[PDB]
Order: sequence, then C-alpha cells, then structure tokens
Amino acid sequence: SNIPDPTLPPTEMMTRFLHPNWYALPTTVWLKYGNYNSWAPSFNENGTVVDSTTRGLIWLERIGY
Amino acid sequence: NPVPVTYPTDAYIPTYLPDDKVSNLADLKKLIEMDSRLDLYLTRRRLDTSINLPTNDGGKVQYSPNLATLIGMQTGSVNDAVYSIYKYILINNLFVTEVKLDSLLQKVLDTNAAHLPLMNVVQTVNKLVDAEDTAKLREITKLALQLNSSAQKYQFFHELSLHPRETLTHYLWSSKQNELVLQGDQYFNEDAARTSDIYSSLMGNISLLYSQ
Amino acid sequence: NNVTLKNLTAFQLLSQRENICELLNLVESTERHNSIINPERQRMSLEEMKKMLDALKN
Amino acid sequence: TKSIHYSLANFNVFQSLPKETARGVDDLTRMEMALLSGIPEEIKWSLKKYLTYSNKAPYMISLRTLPDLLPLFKTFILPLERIVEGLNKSSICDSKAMDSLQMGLNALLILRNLAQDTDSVQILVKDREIKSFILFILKKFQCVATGDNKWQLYEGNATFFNELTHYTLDLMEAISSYIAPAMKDDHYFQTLVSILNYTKDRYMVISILRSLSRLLVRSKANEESAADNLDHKTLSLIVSFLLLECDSELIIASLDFLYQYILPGSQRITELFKSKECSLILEATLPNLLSYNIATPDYHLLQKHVKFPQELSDVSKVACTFLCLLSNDTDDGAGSAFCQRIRPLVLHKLADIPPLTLALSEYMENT
Amino acid sequence: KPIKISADFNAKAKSLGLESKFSNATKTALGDPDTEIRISARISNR
Amino acid sequence: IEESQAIIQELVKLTMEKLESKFTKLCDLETQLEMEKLKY
Amino acid sequence: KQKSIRQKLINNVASQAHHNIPYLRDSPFTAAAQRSVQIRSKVIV
Amino acid sequence: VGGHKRVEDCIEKFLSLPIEDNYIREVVGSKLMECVNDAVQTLLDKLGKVSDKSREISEKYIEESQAIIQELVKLT
Repeated sequence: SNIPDPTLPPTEMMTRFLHPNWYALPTTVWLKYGNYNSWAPSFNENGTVVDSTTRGLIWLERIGY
Repeated sequence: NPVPVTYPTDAYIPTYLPDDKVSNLADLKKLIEMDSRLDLYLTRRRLDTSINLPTNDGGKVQYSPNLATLIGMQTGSVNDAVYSIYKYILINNLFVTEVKLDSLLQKVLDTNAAHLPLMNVVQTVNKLVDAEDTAKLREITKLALQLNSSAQKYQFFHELSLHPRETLTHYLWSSKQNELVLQGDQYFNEDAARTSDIYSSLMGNISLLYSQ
Repeated sequence: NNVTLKNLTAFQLLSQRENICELLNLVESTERHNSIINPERQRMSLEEMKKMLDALKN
Repeated sequence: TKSIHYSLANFNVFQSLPKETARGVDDLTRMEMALLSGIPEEIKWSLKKYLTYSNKAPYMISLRTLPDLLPLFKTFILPLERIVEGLNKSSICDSKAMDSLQMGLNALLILRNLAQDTDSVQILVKDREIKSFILFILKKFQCVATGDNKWQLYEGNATFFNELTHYTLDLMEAISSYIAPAMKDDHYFQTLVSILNYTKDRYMVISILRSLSRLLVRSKANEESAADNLDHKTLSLIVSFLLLECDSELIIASLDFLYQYILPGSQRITELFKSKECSLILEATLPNLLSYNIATPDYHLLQKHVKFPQELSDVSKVACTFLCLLSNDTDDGAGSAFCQRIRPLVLHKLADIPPLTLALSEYMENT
Repeated sequence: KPIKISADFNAKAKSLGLESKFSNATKTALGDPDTEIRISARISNR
Repeated sequence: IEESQAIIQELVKLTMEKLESKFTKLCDLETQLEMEKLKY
Repeated sequence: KQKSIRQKLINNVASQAHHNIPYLRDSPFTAAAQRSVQIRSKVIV
Repeated sequence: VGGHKRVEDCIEKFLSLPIEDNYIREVVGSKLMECVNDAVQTLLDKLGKVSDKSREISEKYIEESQAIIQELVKLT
C-alpha cells in the first residue's frame, strides 16, 4: 500500500503544532508620534483582550527588566 | 500613518489614590500638562512659515531674452521664475472663471493656441530654464507603569479591607477557574501523544470527526 | 510582546497569589522594596532638588 | 438494504414526499427559540451564532426584518446597567456572574454590529431603553475620565469595562447622526467632550470627533445650542491635532470637525478665532496643509552641479474646502482677516502646486 | 518566611507553582533527533 | 518625606511661573515678528 | 499509518478547544478574543 | 472482518494499539498553593483582623506609590 516503513525520516509526532492556548491574542498596539508630541493618542484599542494598562504591566514585568 | 512600536509609549497615571494621603500628585499632573504645552509651541515653530525670496553652482539660472519680458530680471533662481510667471498670469486676470493666453505669452511659449492649461505653462517654464528623547520617554513610561502597579496593589488591598468577604470568595473562584485553564494543554506534548496512554473526550471526538 | 491566553492566565494567577500570600504574611519581599524607598534615590533625589530649587532662584 | 423488514423508514407513503426542510427547526428559528429559554450554556450558543450572523450576513437578521429581536436582546442588555453599577468593588464572585456578563457583552456587540447598516439603526433610536443605557455607560465613563471619588474603577475589572466603552461609543457613531441638539446643557455632548480630553487612544479620539461632528448638523448658529458647552480648552486641542504631521486620519477628523463647526452662521467663526493659541495654529498649519504629502517640486539645484506635482491628497482637498468656506465670511469678521493674513503663504502653495487653482477658485474670488 | 520574592520574574514564578507554565511548549524527550534514531534502529532490528 | 513634599511644592510653584514668564515673552516676540513680516 | 491518524485527531481536537471545553470557553480573555475577531469595520460614511 | 459491530470500533481499536510504547520505554513549589486555597476557605465569621491587616499593607503600598511619584516628579 506504499505506507512508509517506520525507518524513514518522516517519523515525528509534533514538529509544528499550535494549541489555542498558544494562539496570539489581539492586544493594544502602541503608536509613535515623532519625538516632541505629548498630546498624541499613542494607543490604538479596537476591542483587544487586555485593552487596558495591564498590557503595560505585562511588558513591565517580563521585558521591562 | 504612525508606525506601531513594540514597547508602551505612555501610561494613564491612575487617579484612584486618596488625594489626602499621597501628596504632590497634582504637582505631577500640573508638570505633565505644562510639558504638554511646552511642545505644542515647538511643533508649531517646526511648521514655521517664512517669506524670504519673493524676488530678492546651480541655484542661479540665466533666463532667455524672451522670458525676460515677463519677469523684469534676466537671472535668478527657478523659484523666482515660476513665482513671477504665476504672478503675471494672475495680475492680468487671465484665468477662465466666467488659462486664456495673452499676446506676449504667445511669444514666450512659442504657441498660437491662445488657450493652455496652467500645468503646461509651468512645464514650458521648466523647458525654458533626536535620540536621547526616546530613552527619556522609555524611562518615564517605565516608571508610570511601576506607579500603575503599586497603585493596583493598593487598590486590591484597600478593596480587601472593605468587603473582605466579597474579595476572598472572588479570589477562591478565580483560583478554582484559572488552575483549570492552565491544565488544559498538558495532554499534547509529543512524548505523551504517541505512547498510547491517552487513547485508551478523545473517543467521542473521533465519532464527530468520522461523521463530519 | 507575543502574549497568549496561557501567558496571560498564568500572569493573573501570579498577581493574585503574590497578594494573597502576602496577606498571610508568608511572603518576604524586602529585596523588592529595597529598589524604591531604601536606595539612595530617596535621599540623592532630594539632594538634587535641594540644589535645583536654589538654581531656580536666579 | 432497502427493505421493510430491515427497517421501517419507508413503507409506501414517505420515501420522497417529505419536504427538503424536514430536519428540525431552521437555523434562524432555532436561534430565536433557544434565546428565550431559560437554560444557560444554550444562550451562550445562540448569542454566538447571532454574533456570527452580525459579521457575515447582517442583512439576514436585521431588526426591521424580524420585529421580535430587540425585545429579546434587551433582556440581556438591561442587566448590565445593574452589573456596571458595581465594578468598583468585587462584583464578579462566581461562575454565574461572568455567565451573565459575557452573555450581555455579546448581546451588546451584536447590537453594535447590527447598528452599522442603514434601515437598522432606525429601530434603536425609537426605543428609549437603549439610548438611556448608552447614556448611562457614557456617564460612568465620564466619571472614570474626570477622576471624581464617587465612582472608582477597581482596575482589576478594567478588562470588562474597557470592552463596554468601545462598543457604546460605536453605538453612538450611528446614533449621533439621527439626533440634533437644541439645548445648551445636554448630555451626549458633555460626556463626549470630557472623554475626548482623556481617552489617550487614537480609536476613541477619532470615534468621538466623528460623533461630535454628527451632533452639529441640522442646526443654526443664531441661538443657544450644544456648540456653547465647549470652550477654548477643548477647541485648543482638536485644532492641535493639525500639528500632528505623522498621520492622515487625525488631521482629516479635525479639519472635518472644524468645517462642521463653522458651517452655520458667522458668529461661530468669530468665536473660534477669539483665542491666541488657536489662531496661531491655523495660521501656521493651514498653509502647510495644502502641501501635505504632495511631492513638492523638490528645489534642490541650489547645492548640485522640476516635475511639478499633478494631483493632491485628501488632506489638501479638505484644507482647501476649509479655506473656501472661511473665505466668504464677511468684510469685517475674523473669517476674512484670517484669509487675508494667509494670502502671502497660500500664494507660494499655489505657485508650486498647479491643480489648486481650480479648487481654490472660491477662495480667490473672495479676496 | 518560607517564600522569598526577588526583583526578577523567573524566581518569582519559581517560588510559586506557576514556575513551569510560562513556556510556549512543554519540554520533550522524543523530539531529540538522536532518540528517534535509536527508536527507529530498535524497530528495524525487531 | 514631608520635606520632600515642601521642596517639590516650592520647586513646581517656582517653575510654573518661570515658564509662563519665558512663554509670554516669546509670544510677544512672535507678535513683533508677525508685524515685521506683514510690512515686508 | 497510526501516526498519521493520531495526527488528525490531535489536529482536529485542539482547534476545537475554545468551543467545547467548558472551563476554557466561558473564561475571560477567550470570550474577549472571540468577540474581537468579529468586530466588523465601521462604515466610514 | 465479517462485521458484527459498529463501524467506529475499528478506528479506536487501531488508534489505541500500544505498538511503539514497548520500544520507547527501552530508550527513555505548588504544594503551598494547594493548602493555602483551603486555609483561606476555612478563614471565609469575624474577618476583623483580616481587614486590619489589609489596611496595614495598604499603608505600605501607598507609601511606595508616593516614592514612585516623588521620583517621576524629578524625571519630568
């Protein structure tokens, strides 16, 4: 039946495999407005999952140090 | 369009702290509003306007003896040429508003059509002749998040003082509902998905799949 | 960046437990408070205000 | 195989006679009937499929086509006015509170989706029970924006709160068109003018500027109106967005709002130019906005050794129509002194960009 | 104090149970390109 | 920490008035430049 | 052949994990993400 | 196989054959939060010292917050 024998190198169970717990989630994106702007919005929230200042905390604890 | 970045640019600087225990927070709000007014005056003078060459090496061009009759000069930058030609098309009221070409324009353009768009007119005109601020804005937005963290911990413990019965049952339900989420992806790890131990709801699923 | 449901749900629990286990006085977090108040940033910053305020008078 | 003794499923009277739709209730009636039954874990599916048919086929579940839908959705929307009343303490404490909060946020996003096509928003504005809820959410978000102590956010619930504003604001974009104010002190305008000064995010700033612009049409500027609640603290901000030369969406929204704010009467123009931090911005931005992303002739031959532009951007078109309307104000109002102080700078932009001479016709005929 | 918390994030998680739940994928023993060779050799031998 | 509050209060109170001084002076200079530009 | 059917199960039962698993469906963030996917861009004019 | 059972028994019978386990075996904290989650459960009828302790910790976090703001003023 032309089924590969287990000696061949296709054999591996999971090489690329994503679980919904590992899906990327929509989050607040941060925008840059020049370098002399302090009245600009600097955020863009369209209904993301964190959609608050919690994303800033996540960035603070993991990547901020 | 503004470019998205990979680091938070600003923070909300919360205001649920009691304004009679922590002081000078209004001083911070006044300083931030003043810096918000100290750069609206800079961006304005970055778009500043200047009128320095109405009439006044490749910046100087010698005009032809024909175009020298619509300018009053025989040399000058190309800006003066295109500006003075437009001024001549404007003073003599030649635009059709009821460009209609004049008599001297016939010669300067070498055209007898007596009617030509302005685009072609200026075509014939051409035919005849910074780091440190990013670090400061990341250092400040790296403190308004530490402030936004300590303020959240204060908000939690203060909302725990009032109604502790309501906060503790919420903590115990969040715990019993989050330790379940984290234990939902430990079934697929490539060393327990080929040992036939989890294949003896992964049985009704094959029923739905075969039916599908 | 690159946050996911697991990375977020495991962050909420960490924040809830850091507080609960602190209410029970089981957590010692003095090596975190010795980064805000105890360092000389509480005194040296005041020693910088003590001179900027005087420079702002002339 | 096909035999009576094998199975009794076709004897002589039903083997091709049953209709092609005899397999249960249709996918729409099933949604409508499983929505008023009291069993949970079932509403979480009906409100999932309605949420799907509001982004893949909204013309099928339109409110006008089914005049028994808003009565059902209000049963999930109204309890939010009580849940949102909390959210300053621990209001979610079990698995039945979240079950009634998500079942409400889904019913709110479904209305937010069905409130985008025309001839469907004409049903929300008729029922006061939804406009009152939107006003309530805007009131709470004003309390969050101002900073008063009567209502605090309890940041741990911000996840459930910042997903309600970004839906009610989108419900206001489609509703602000169908209403026109006639009184000075009026909600739906004091809340938006307060939120705009705080929201600090581009999506809300644009949604608010569009809502305010749509709350000033079909009105005359000769009497008290909603346009008198704002002052030189908010107008000194909407015009400041013109200084932001990093995008082509805030500039368009600000120019559109000013064009809608100026349209009626000439006293609006006299009021807009009162301050000395709003005239200095327009005087030094409206000339430069006629050559924004227009590929200037690139005069660079002064350091070396022309290809004049052909079209103009959307921002240049809007700023052109703005100067057109500001041109014909009066012979004494500030609307003419402004266009006169801008002539020696609009002239250079007319000399370097040909196609403006056809669009700036009305501005030139008035000077 | 049986629990000690530091400024970093890994030790903070390690003190609590969540220590190993901040990884995108669980570690493996059969994804090694050597273990699969040995298993394939044993199968070919049988 | 109260000494910090008194010092920050005095420093902010002094800086706001200094900035408003060198802000109105600059606005006056811009007005003079404006009339010197329209005359030209 | 067995490791090519244990791959379709695990790839057709992991994708359907936010609509079947109870403690994963009705949680916060998962519902927020599901709603966020169906936002429907606003009519410009 | 003749056929005396459902069509779906063979699929599971083929998927659940331990044919590679015999050759794989030849080659190859959190206890605190399991008891704290019930110590709080038993703590949950007075709840007086709980609130007093919470207020005592809030008095510390509002102080580290004041220190953070006292530094943000200098940075600004």
